[PDB]
Amino acid sequence: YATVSKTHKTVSRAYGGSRCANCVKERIIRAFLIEEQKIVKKV
Amino acid sequence: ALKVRTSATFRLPKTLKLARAPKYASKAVPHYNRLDSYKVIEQPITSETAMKKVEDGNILVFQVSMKANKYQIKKAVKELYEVDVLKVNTLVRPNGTKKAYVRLTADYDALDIANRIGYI
Amino acid sequence: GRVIRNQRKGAGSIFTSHTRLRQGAAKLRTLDYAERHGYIRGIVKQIVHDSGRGAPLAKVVFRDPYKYRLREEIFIANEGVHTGQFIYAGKKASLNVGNVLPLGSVPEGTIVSNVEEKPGDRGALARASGNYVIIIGHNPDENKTRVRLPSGAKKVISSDARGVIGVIAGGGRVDKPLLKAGRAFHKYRLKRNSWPKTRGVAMNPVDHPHGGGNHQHIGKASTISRGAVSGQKAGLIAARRTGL
Amino acid sequence: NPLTHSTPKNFGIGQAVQPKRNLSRYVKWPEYVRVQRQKKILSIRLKVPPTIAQFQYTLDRNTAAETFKLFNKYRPETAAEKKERLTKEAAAVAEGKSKQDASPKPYAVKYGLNHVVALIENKKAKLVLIANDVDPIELVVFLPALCKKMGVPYAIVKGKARLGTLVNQKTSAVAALTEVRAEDEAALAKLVSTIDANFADKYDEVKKHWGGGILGNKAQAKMDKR
RNA sequence: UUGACAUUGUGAAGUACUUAUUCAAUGAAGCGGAGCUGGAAUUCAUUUUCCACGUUCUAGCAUUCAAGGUCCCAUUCGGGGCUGAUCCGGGUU
RNA sequence: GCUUGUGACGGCCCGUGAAAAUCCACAGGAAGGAAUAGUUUUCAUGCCAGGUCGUACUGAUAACCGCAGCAGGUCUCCAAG
RNA sequence: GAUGGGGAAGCUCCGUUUCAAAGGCCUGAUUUUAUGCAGGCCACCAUCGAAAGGGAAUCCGGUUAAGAUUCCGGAACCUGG
Ligand SMILES: [Cl-]
Ligand SMILES: [Mg+2]
Ligand SMILES: [Mg+2]
Ligand SMILES: [Mg+2]
Ligand SMILES: [Mg+2]
Ligand SMILES: [Mg+2]
Ligand SMILES: [Mg+2]
Ligand SMILES: [Mg+2]
Ligand SMILES: [Mg+2]
Ligand SMILES: [Mg+2]
Repeated sequence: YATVSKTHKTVSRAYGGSRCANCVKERIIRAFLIEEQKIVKKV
Repeated sequence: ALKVRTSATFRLPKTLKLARAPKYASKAVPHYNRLDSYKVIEQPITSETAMKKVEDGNILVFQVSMKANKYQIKKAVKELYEVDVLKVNTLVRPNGTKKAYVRLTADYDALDIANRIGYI
Repeated sequence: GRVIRNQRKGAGSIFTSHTRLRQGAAKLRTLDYAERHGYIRGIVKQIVHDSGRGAPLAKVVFRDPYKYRLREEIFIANEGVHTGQFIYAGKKASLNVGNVLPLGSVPEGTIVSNVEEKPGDRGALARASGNYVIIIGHNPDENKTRVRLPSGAKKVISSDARGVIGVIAGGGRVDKPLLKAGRAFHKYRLKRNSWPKTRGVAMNPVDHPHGGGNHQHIGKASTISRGAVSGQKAGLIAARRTGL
Repeated sequence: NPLTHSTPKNFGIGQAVQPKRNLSRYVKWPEYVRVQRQKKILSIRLKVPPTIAQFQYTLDRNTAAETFKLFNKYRPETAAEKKERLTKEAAAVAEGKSKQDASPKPYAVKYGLNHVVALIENKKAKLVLIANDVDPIELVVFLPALCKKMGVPYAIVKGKARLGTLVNQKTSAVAALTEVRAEDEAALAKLVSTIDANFADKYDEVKKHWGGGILGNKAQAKMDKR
């Protein structure tokens, strides 16, 4: 992997070469919904 | 007050270290070069098999010191004979001596250098 | 005679434990500020098999209170604990399966496992599969708690000793017969070199106190006193009674 | 103003990582430091016999300051100053046929444990200063009783290093005055009366009182609430 | 294994303490006391006391001496105090 | 069809079947950078160097061990009709 | 299997991160000279142990009485700079 270009080792998205698309989708949905729930729990 | 210590671990403090200033020399006479050019190259090898490489392969065969590596052999050949070296291959013979295959560049001929040294 | 078999095990040459495939020592978290004041939440990442241990192990990851990083712990999983479950450990934790609480914060009759003998030793009691500890009473003065052990013994433990709510998973393992010598071989292959076992009466007198004779018999009482020395303690040691 | 925002951090249990605080109380010190502080504790937790406990009382700041002012007027001659005396004495008696008495009689503080003890036994010391910091305490533990029996006023002063400064040494551990110039005689008499009221006159009752027995901070709070 | 003596001190009465010794853990992190805030609570003059004092639908995220507030530098690209984050004792528990 | 490699699956366990060096990606945003000019050596091309020791042959009814040129013993790969 | 420590009259024994003040690469500071001096980072704390485990990178043709994936011819690749 130290001899090939970076384009071979990543995907143009957050968490490109680490997590798949579905897991990234769940991370974004979970992050948004929980933070919204925290606001209504504060009030 | 007291110094604020954010870490509970105590470590050895760094102190000044002085360099040596001896009152007398360790040996007072440096040794001369232990491997000069005349020690790296011992003598050419003049067997029938070695003579064919001189005529055909443009290769000079030498017996060299057991302590010499490929860097030293290349440097010695250039200084002793005023030639250019393409690459050096070495081996340790069954009798305990080291043999070096020295191939010269195309600008030089191994045949005319060999008879200039004196062996054929 | 010569050194008998049970004397040779203390040298620990070929009788050491086989620990290549072990997942790691199963311990609770180190008792820190969060445990004794409030609670800290952990996440179960996976439940894995451990060689040489009947009960499964649970991998729980906590956040480091004083540094930006993650800390991983190896717990003995209780029944009902699943991957992705939040685990709460501390003084102010709730009474739910998998939560770690001190014995003084649970009511009488609570079922607990991986119980600390003393606060901070990270679990000593009720660790084998299917075993548990029952809380039977409390002594608010002098900070003591009475518990019932799997062997039936009653013990008095400090109320600051921690325990895990539930029962160790993997119960009912010993109810299936091994059914052949091969299965016993593979069982002890991952534990230690104690199988097979040769009977002492089948040996020679030089080898075992039960050895020798024109018939295969013991010759003297098999009940041995507590004061006997090494090389004599073969049979039933300090038996209060024998027979069915 | 409209670009900066207030984002307070929650430092509660299970919240954001704790900030860097002062942990000097919890520092794991080297062994020599820990043995140094625990020996100090051990010497006060246990009962102290009166022979040793009498050294906890030291001269107060005002009286000690007055004492050192008088002792500083009788510094021993330095090595450099001794050079001038010898070259002057040599040029005086050797050539001038003198009687080796061309120099005035010196006045200096007497020091040295063996020397001072001999002076006390001969009733020659007018005032003796005793250091309370001598680690092999047996070297100085009997001096208050010896001074009391011989009738020589004594004071337990704070600092063996301080006594060394007035004798051009690192440490002296004892000092004494035998002869004082007439112009300073009245000053010495004021110090003797003040010093006697603190050590010599209280010797009888101090010998009957034990020291030590002090509990730790946590033990003291536990003992109060019981 | 059992007894005696030594290690071996301190307080009381007809068991109590701590300091020696012993056990255990933490790359010795939050111990002890007090002061704040509220809660329960009944006051027989005021608090005679106790509890609590940022985190629990969710397999997300949490790091740059911390943003903010305030006070200085001699203004430049920045820097240094206090507070944020209560005091006191240095007995790591 | 044979030998072998590999893929997706299925059966089995009170047995669930190494470790570390090493390499990469992501999260984070400390710094560093443009207008008469700079950064990219994870895009292409071009330049230099890569030491030291082993390397022949037998591997067995004659090159190893059994007193030996001993019907004994001694790990493994390739496999035609 | 050393060290720090603790045993043993002693040859030596225990122990391997242990009741230890156990160490160095990113730079900034300096154009007296070489690195003293400022923040922060990291505490992992010797070493030995596989020619069948892990592991950066080469192939074909030709050549000798006896060597070759090592020599010759041609064609590639990796690491460091
Ligand atoms: Cl046996
Ligand atoms: Mg070679
Ligand atoms: Mg038999
Ligand atoms: Mg027998
Ligand atoms: Mg018998
Ligand atoms: Mg060969
Ligand atoms: Mg042979
Ligand atoms: Mg050893
Ligand atoms: Mg090695
Ligand atoms: Mg060949």
